[PDB]
Amino acid sequence: MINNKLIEIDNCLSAPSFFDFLKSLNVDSALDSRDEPEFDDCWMSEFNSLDKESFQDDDIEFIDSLREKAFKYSFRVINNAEISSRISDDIEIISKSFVLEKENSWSITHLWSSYKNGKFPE
Amino acid sequence: VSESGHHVPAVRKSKGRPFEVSRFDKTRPTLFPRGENPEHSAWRLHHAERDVIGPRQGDFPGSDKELFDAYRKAYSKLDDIRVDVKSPNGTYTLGTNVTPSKAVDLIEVWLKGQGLM
Repeated sequence: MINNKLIEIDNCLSAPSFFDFLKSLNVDSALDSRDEPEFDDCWMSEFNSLDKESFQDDDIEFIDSLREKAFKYSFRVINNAEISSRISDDIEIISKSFVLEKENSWSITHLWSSYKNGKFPE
Repeated sequence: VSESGHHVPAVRKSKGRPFEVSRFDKTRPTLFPRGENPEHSAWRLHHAERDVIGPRQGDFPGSDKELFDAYRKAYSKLDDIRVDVKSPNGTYTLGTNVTPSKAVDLIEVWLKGQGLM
C-alpha cells in the first residue's frame, strides 16, 4: 500500500496556488545560497543517509509521481528548470523521510516546512 | 534577459571546473525547450539527468570528460525533444530547434572557443 503520508503530500502539492509564491523568488540568489556549503552539505547528508535505506516499490513508484507533480506544477509558475528540478529533488527526500518516520528531520522541518509556508528552501 | 534555468553542464556541477559558471553571467548559453508542452520536455530532461548525474545538489563525482559523457548518456534517447541553445542576454545563439544531444556538442564547441575547457 502507498504510505498515507505520501497521499498527504500529494494533497498539498495539488492544492490550488501551492507554488504561486515562486513569483516572488529571487532565483539566482536562492540557488547561489543552496550551492554554498552550509545548505549543500546538509542536503547531501540527508540524501546520502536516505540512499542507504530500503523502500517499498509502491512507495518509490508513488514518489516518482510526486516528483513529476512537484516539477510540473512549479514549472507552470515561473518556467525555471533548475528551480523545478530542485523542488522535485526536495520532494524526493521529503517523501522518503516521511516514510521512514524520521524525527528531527531537516528534510521535513526545513525543506517541507518551507514549502508549506510559501517559501523556496535555501 | 530571458531565462530557462537549464545550464548544461549544470551550474552546481561545473563549480571549480574550467567551465564553471556564475549565475550573474547571462552570456553563457542555456537550453530552452521548444514545442508544445515544454514542461514535459523539461521534466524528461530533469529525470534523465537525475538518473545519470544524480541530485542537483552536490559535486559530480567524476572528471570533466565523465561529466560531458553523462549528459550525452542522459540525452541519448531524447532525440524527439527540441531545444534552442542561446545566451539569456541574447549575445550568442548556438542552435535553434536542436536535439539535447546536439546541444551538448554545441556547448562543448563554444566553451572550447572561449578557452574554458
